Amino acid sequence: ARILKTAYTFDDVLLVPNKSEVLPNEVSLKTQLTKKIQLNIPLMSASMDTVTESKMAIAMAREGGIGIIHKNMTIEDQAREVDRVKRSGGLLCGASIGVTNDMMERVDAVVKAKVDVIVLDTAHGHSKGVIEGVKRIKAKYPELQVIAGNIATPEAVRDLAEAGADCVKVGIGPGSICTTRIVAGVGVPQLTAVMDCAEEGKKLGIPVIADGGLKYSGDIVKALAAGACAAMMGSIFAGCEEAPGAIEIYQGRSYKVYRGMGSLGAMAFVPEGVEGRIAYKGHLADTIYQLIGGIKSGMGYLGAPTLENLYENANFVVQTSAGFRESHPHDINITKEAPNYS
Amino acid sequence: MARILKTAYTFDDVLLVPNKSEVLPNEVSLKTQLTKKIQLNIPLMSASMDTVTESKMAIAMAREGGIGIIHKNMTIEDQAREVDRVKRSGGLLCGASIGVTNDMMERVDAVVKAKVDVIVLDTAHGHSKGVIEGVKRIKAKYPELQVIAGNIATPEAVRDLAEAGADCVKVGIGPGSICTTRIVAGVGVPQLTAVMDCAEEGKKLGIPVIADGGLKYSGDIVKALAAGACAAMMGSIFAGCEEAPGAIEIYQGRSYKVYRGMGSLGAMAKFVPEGVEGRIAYKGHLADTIYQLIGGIKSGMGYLGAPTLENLYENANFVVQTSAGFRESHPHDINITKEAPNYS
Amino acid sequence: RILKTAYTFDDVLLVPNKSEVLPNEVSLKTQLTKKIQLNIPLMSASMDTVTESKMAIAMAREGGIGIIHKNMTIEDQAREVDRVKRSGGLLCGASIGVTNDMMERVDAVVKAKVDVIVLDTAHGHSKGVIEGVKRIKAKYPELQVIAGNIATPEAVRDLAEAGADCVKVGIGPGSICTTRIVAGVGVPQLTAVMDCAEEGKKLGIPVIADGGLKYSGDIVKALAAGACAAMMGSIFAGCEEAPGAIEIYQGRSYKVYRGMGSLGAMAKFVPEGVEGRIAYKGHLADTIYQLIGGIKSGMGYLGAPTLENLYENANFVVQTSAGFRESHPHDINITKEAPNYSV
Amino acid sequence: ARILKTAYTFDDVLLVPNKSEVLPNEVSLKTQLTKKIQLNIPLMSASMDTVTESKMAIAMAREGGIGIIHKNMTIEDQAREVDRVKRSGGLLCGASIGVTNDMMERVDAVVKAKVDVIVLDTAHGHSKGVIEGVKRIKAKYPELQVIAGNIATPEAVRDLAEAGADCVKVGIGPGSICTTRIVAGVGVPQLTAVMDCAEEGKKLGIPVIADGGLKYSGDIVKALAAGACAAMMGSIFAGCEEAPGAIEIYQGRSYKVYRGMGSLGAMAFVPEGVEGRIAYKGHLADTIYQLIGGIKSGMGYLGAPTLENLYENANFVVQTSAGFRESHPHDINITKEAPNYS
Ligand SMILES: C[C@@H](Oc1cc[n+]([O-])c2ccccc12)c1cn(-c2ccc(Cl)cc2)nn1
Ligand SMILES: C[C@@H](Oc1cc[n+]([O-])c2ccccc12)c1cn(-c2ccc(Cl)cc2)nn1
Ligand SMILES: C[C@@H](Oc1cc[n+]([O-])c2ccccc12)c1cn(-c2ccc(Cl)cc2)nn1
Ligand SMILES: C[C@@H](Oc1cc[n+]([O-])c2ccccc12)c1cn(-c2ccc(Cl)cc2)nn1
Ligand SMILES: O=c1[nH]cnc2c1ncn2[C@@H]1O[C@H](COP(=O)(O)O)[C@@H](O)[C@H]1O
Ligand SMILES: O=c1[nH]cnc2c1ncn2[C@@H]1O[C@H](COP(=O)(O)O)[C@@H](O)[C@H]1O
Ligand SMILES: O=c1[nH]cnc2c1ncn2[C@@H]1O[C@H](COP(=O)(O)O)[C@@H](O)[C@H]1O
Ligand SMILES: O=c1[nH]cnc2c1ncn2[C@@H]1O[C@H](COP(=O)(O)O)[C@@H](O)[C@H]1O
Repeated sequence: ARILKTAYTFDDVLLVPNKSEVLPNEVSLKTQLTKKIQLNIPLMSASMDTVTESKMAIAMAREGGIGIIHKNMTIEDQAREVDRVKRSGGLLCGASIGVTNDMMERVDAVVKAKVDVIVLDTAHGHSKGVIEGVKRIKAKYPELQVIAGNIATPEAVRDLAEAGADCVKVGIGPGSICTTRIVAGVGVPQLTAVMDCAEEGKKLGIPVIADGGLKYSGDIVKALAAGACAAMMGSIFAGCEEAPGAIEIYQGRSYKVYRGMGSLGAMAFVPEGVEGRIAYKGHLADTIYQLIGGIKSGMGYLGAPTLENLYENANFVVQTSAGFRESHPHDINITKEAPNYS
Repeated sequence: MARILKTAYTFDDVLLVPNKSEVLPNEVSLKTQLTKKIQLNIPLMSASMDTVTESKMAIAMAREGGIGIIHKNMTIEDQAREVDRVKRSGGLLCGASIGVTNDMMERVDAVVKAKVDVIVLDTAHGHSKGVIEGVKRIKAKYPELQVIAGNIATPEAVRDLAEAGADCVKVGIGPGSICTTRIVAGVGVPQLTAVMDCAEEGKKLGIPVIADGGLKYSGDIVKALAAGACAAMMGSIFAGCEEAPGAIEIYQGRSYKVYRGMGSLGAMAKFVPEGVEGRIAYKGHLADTIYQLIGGIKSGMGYLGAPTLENLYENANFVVQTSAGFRESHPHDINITKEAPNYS
Repeated sequence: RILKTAYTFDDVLLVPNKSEVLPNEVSLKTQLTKKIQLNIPLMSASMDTVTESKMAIAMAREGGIGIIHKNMTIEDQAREVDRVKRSGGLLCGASIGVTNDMMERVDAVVKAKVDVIVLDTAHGHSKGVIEGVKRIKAKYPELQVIAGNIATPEAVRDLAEAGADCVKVGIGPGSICTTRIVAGVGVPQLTAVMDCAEEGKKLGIPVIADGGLKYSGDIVKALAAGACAAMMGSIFAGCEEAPGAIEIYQGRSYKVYRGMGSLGAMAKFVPEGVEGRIAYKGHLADTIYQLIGGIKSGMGYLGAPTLENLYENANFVVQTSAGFRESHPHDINITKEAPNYSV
Repeated sequence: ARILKTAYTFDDVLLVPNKSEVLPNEVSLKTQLTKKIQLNIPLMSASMDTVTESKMAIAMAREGGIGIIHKNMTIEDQAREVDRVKRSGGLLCGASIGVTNDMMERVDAVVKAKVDVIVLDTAHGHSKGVIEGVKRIKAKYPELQVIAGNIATPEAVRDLAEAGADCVKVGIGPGSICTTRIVAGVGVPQLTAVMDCAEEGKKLGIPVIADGGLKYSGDIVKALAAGACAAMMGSIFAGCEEAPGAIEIYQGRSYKVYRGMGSLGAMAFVPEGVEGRIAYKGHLADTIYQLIGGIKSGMGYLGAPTLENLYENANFVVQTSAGFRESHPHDINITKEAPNYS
């Protein structure tokens, strides 16, 4: 037992403005998901059964990003959804794999469906199972892009890079539907965990991904400046028409079902997630336009023409509970709906 | 002079950091040494309050691998009969509460004859003369008897109680969900920091520590254990269970059980109170509640790559979280529409 | 030019000590000044909604002392003081403003046999207070004078040299205060009392903790911080011995309570206080019984037979906002009302 | 990517009372807006469309400070507003200029109408556009007084001072209607933001304007004690009757529309501000009277007869959230309304 440090999340921190020569319209958002794979926008959608299936992956890829088809469907149906995505336009497609007995069975299936990236995700990425699971997959298909998750420590990044992972997913406990930190007392405040594993990722030359904890466009900006190659989201996308689950109406307003993959309903081990509903946002292209527009804005403040240039010249400052109340709209009664704020 | 020492944390303040794991949750073991003789299977205890643990809860707790401490608010006669009812119920572990009183020996006499397994000498201020001389007096008449002394919050207290002959120390001044000691007396050390300190001084003297109070989740236990505690004691968590002495009241179709502190006005009426009196939601049976606690503990231990509790304490690293992180930890920005068995 | 982080009572917690003494074995005798002794270290605020004759008579019997407010006629204040004094040798205090007729107001209450005088202005570390205390101690060398309010140990020196026998500490910690908000000035009360007490010990002058004391536990902290006595208005404001008839609002009972720098009380300066209602606490004796019990309990925890030993042995600990949540009752719907804890 | 330090705001700190030979009435609140322009009170109405126009500018100047006519109108109309203020008894007047294609000819027109001060306010003053812009204005009108903003860092003060700016506006994200820190992640908590810029402005000889995040009169004192020469408020003034817009009744209570210059309404796209309604203050003169009462009283505590004596001898102290709770009134049911607290 030893208390090492104080760790921070996104709303603990703020990016200090830099001398700018670029405006939000000239900066680029292209990023390298892995060595082979690059994205025109650094956004991914979460490998969950209430966020991403065929229709969502196609939309995300059509916006320059990429989606990860979840793993709560039968093997036959998983390669089939991958098939639908790759067929229409030859877009980027991701498949979620679990450390199971029929692991190589799915991996063999979606590889046949010409998937771009296998991402195997678990609750505990720094484990004996996932490591050898990566080696097993990477042995059969050496050129296949593997993304392993989830971890929260730089030591974990080392062993996954050693195992053969071409990318890493960072974040234990920061999910909006997550209860891991509550029912297991385990996790690292996302921001600290990200820049800890991102810096360790730069040294070995592997990209890391921030997963969960993002509410606004400004949080993604902080994640990127912390060294993250991309950001994966669930709640921001779950209320979009391209997301699975029908529309439910309660008290006049429209909703979509959203739940963790470790909640009681999804696993149909004690639950490490909850189930609820999220506000229906409309079409994805309208949400992404705001997210992209917000990122370009922040990078313009920090005078970064590229995402590489952002990580190098970004400085963080820590705010308190007082500073956090100042950072949000205050002392006014909001009467008109903003497209990027509550 | 008045000295400001340091910042002290609780369980909501901190987070454990995932280690490399060769271990799955369904594989770890939660065995512990409550004392040198007594070895619990699961590291859970039930509080010795009149709204948590009578013979019913004690039998249920012992059956699940834990232990129950029968409260002392009843008569010496009525308590010995309670302890007995647990002991002759199938070789189960049982404990009884005592206080620094005049009939302290008469009560210890009664429960020792009821073949009680452990003795809990729990008071408001465990680091006092009355508790120290009390333990020495009990031990003088009953050497082989196992004694737990409380409540403490300092390493200095551990040494004095260990010097007196305590077999285990109970740590916690103010973490109680029904407690108002920190509010009316201004005295108390935030539980996590207090647990760590007493654990450390406890290891060196070869005497285990009990984490009492401040826990409302499974993660709180994982932090309590990783901080060097052998067992965690809970009242609020088990008070909602059907094996609790409280009767099932109903408010607006929802069912509740009454829960009060032993220093609350009602509990003392049997006045300057250091506790409050209220009601909590009815949970159901204990074994269903415990099954959720163990599943959370075993899940957390799988994260720190610990097969045993001793391996957890040795290989545990804590990270301090801000309030901003605390909000991120709990499920946020979602209207939860289905009740989870282990979160509310 | 940011010095440090300063704490209030809620930021801090007292660490238990080895104790060979029980809560009812401890003594609350204290030293208000060199010559004035209190059986309990509690004083009632000199406000128009808190302390007049009836309150001061009640505080004195219970062991403490009451300070009659100066928001009235010089004749009246001496009339109030006389009522308290002739009631059987009870300690009585009279607050004095720093005004043109400062002395004339004083002369009246020393004739009515007042025991202590307090010179309370919004800023006790100024020219008026300092030369004021000297003007008073010149005519009355034997009269016990309390000056305030201050928040710096530098101000303790300035007032101790002036001739003040005691200093009152607290800038903007009051329940009705807005000084920290409208002026931006003030020092968190635990830090303020700790600093001024230490410098007070070096000079041999008692300090008074004034404002921001919601609970009996807060009093234990201030006493452990070095304060000779605590002063509160919010606590005693609802009591029946306090000025003001009972207002019935929404079926419940209240008394009016307001700052002396509020628009209501000051009837050119901008308001530095608010005006409000506080629940009717019944009689005074009930409330102080709880307070004394809370103080006596905390001293039992810290192994303190006297208030002196308390200060010498006190260890403090800073708690985060998370510890503050587990300090108060949590995870329970409280039904029965606590006579010493409320929400 | 590294964390710099803890940046505080006004709710984070407290001023410590010094010895005082001066009563609040005996203090002077005069300042230097630039080296050439002086104010009798360090107050300044914000340059937004819903707070300051000719009615407000005259009202502000009549009370002691300046009002700055917003730039959300035609060049002709703005030159006429400046005209309405100047001919109205030779009062101090401020126009507002942005980095735009018609920027120069706009500056030409307001200079013609004898505007006393130009403010070049953009979302990001530490940029190529603003630096080049200030260069041009001083080139054409060497003696014209120009303020530039907004900034948050010392380096930006130097860069603006180098370009000939007579004064700089400090504040990235502290506004009451602001959503910049939320959408971009960019910002510096106003107190240390002002303090660091003020310290470096006093090394060069350039004043700084504490902008935004000022709720109370005490917050203005803290700003002045940190080194700021003047404070700028929109939220405090948008509710007065001299402000633009008609009064609104919602609950039988009077309100006025307050919107950010980067909100959907003001722009006519990605917004950086919100729109809403503020409570109706009434007449500005009675509002200013309360703010002057707070500043002079705060200086009375600090024994400051002047604003420079204030800065020279001002010690700050950080309070926690427990201290913040103690600062505001507590445990009381406020029956009657105070003029300076709500
Ligand atoms: C209950 C369920 O929870 C989850 C199920 C699925 N996902 O993706 C999860 C992600 C993060 C946290 C928990 C998740 C689950 C948890 N575990 C699990 C728990 C602990 C460990 Cl060490 C290894 C695996 N295996 N299944
Ligand atoms: C959305 C809008 O925001 C604003 C528009 C106008 N004003 O005056 C603003 C003042 C403070 C903060 C934001 C403001 C706006 C922002 N930007 C903008 C933002 C960043 C950069 Cl690097 C360059 C330009 N261009 N227009
Ligand atoms: C008010 C009541 O509170 C309690 C009464 C009974 N028990 O078991 C308690 C346990 C923990 C905390 C408080 C308890 C009580 C407190 N004390 C007490 C308080 C301080 C000291 Cl030093 C010694 C005894 N004596 N009775
Ligand atoms: C508004 C009113 O406030 C008060 C007026 C009267 N009293 O006794 C007060 C006591 C404590 C706090 C404020 C008080 C008041 C404040 N001041 C005042 C303010 C600042 C200074 Cl430096 C000196 C005096 N003059 N009148
Ligand atoms: O059942 C769960 N428990 C904990 N974390 C989960 C669960 N399901 C998904 N997650 C994680 O949470 C992320 C989404 O979080 P959000 O975008 O903040 O809503 C996913 O991409 C996963 O990494
Ligand atoms: O009246 C009281 N005052 C203070 N602490 C109490 C009182 N009654 C019980 N406790 C403690 O609070 C613990 C229960 O903690 P909980 O699980 O948070 O309710 C018990 O095991 C006791 O140690
Ligand atoms: O109008 C005021 N402004 C600021 N402080 C005040 C005012 N009136 C009284 N006080 C102080 O507040 C103390 C009581 O504070 P409370 O006990 O927290 O209500 C009094 O003893 C005075 O020192
Ligand atoms: O759309 C906007 N976004 C962010 N800040 C703004 C916007 N419009 C005006 N501001 C700034 O916010 C300040 C007002 O702060 P307030 O008094 O706290 O409302 C103005 O002086 C501007 O400098």
